[PDB]
Amino acid sequence: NWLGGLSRAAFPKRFVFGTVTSAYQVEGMAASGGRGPSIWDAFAHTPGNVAGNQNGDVATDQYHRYKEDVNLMKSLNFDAYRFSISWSRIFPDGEGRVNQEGVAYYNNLINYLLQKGITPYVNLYHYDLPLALEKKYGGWLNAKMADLFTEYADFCFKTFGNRVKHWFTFNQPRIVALLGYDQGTNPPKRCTKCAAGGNSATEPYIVAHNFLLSHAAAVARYRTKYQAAQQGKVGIVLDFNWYEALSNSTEDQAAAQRARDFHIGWYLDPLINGHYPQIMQDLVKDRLPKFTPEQARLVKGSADYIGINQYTASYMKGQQLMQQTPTSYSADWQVTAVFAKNGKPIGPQANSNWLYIVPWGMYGCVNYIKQKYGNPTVVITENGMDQPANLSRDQYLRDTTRVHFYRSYLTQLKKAIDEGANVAGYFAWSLLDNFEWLSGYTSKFGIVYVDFNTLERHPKASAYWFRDMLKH
Ligand SMILES: OC[C@H]1O[C@@H](O[C@H]2[C@H](O)[C@@H](O)[C@H](O[C@H]3[C@H](O)[C@@H](O)[C@H](O[C@H]4[C@H](O)[C@@H](O)[C@H](O)O[C@@H]4CO)O[C@@H]3CO)O[C@@H]2CO)[C@H](O)[C@@H](O)[C@@H]1O
Ligand SMILES: [Zn+2]
Repeated sequence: NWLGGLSRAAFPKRFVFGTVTSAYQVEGMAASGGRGPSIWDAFAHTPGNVAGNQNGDVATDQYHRYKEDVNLMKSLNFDAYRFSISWSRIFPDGEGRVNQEGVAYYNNLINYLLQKGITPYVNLYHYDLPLALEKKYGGWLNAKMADLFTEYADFCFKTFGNRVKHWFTFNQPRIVALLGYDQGTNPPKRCTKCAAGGNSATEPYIVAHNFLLSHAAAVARYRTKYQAAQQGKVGIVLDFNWYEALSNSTEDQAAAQRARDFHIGWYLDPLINGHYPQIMQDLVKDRLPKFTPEQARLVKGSADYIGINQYTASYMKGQQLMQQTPTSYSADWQVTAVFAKNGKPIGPQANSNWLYIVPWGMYGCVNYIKQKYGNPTVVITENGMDQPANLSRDQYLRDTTRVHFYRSYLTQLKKAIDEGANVAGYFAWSLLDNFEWLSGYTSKFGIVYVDFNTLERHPKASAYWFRDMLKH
């Protein structure tokens, strides 16, 4: 049938199903309600940076419409909602003065979610560093971010933690490091060539290191001050796309494993084992920061669960590892991504050029984490696909490809869980069509259609698929 034998009975007892948004992508009221600017506000308001010079000033206006959106997610039989708190909406300058109107918004949101029986899963950070912190401290280049983030996290735990029991610190630090500091295509637009300055060979590693230290510090604060009373959990969200060896050659198998290590091992080896992957230590050498023993012990075991954002897969082709002059994090891997095997593409692309529809990548990623890292508790924190711009409403609603996407990816996830993977939940990116970073409003990831002229919500076929699949 159209569910393909999927239902709540097909997953573990108490398995959590949710949808996901992030603050800047959906909230709107970017310069209102006392919110201070983030690095994304400054970036998106610069001509040329975003498709059509668009920005998140209004976005989906969830700020005003949150009760409509919560009613909708409940009507679709979800158990949970992953959203993020905008740091600069709480602390307009990133430190010091609290914006009480901002606090009130998140209180109202959290309270309504709970009233409607939806569990809040709350991200502290989703790319939206307060602009004041970027200017004053140099953002994630500065080790002082650990202190600054911890104080912000402390406030959130104190203010919301009696109700919020499921936290995440960061979202995809790999992408911040890569796009913000290697390629320089996301704020702060740093890179070797870039006008803002930077160094693609060193800064991504500094930034990743500071994310890990900041995460660890915030979790240490949670555990020592709040956890006894609040009895919640704190994790982190990491992107992981699957890498499959192009052939069974030694070089190609090594390349696939090297890619896994530079992609997910970069964060998981510190979080699980207390060190960076050996291959990164060997290849990146002096450009890879060293944890002190005390720091490594703070970082190891500091995630109660691992959020994995899983979208896609590629093949990897290898070659002889060679001595080379350092140029970038990306070039450090010494691999070649390949998107076809035996003359056939790995999968068709969704609207985003990077997003190949490869359901077996979900199995690959989950099974790999199970086998490599001692089967830690995993939550699939994002999974989804996008439609292009300029379709009619009815074309958006008839999202047959997305229905197929979810049925196939969830079937592969089920396969991994049935084989013993410790997966505790699954969250669809996204509840709503939203502001998709560089793509602005030209990329539509929602299971619910948003008319960006009127702001009206209309559930797509995929929303009704979930409703049918998830009926209690
Ligand atoms: O976009 C939807 C949603 O997803 C979350 O973030 C997305 C980013 O928006 C997107 O830019 C990012 O793109 C990745 C892509 O997934 C990777 O497959 C690719 O990986 C490279 C690797 O870096 C290379 O070194 C290697 O050689 O090749 C591989 C494969 O080509 O890199 C690109 C970036 O350049 O994907 C993210 C998810 O993975 C956000 O959380 C959410 O807010 C977004 O709305
Ligand atoms: Zn409004």
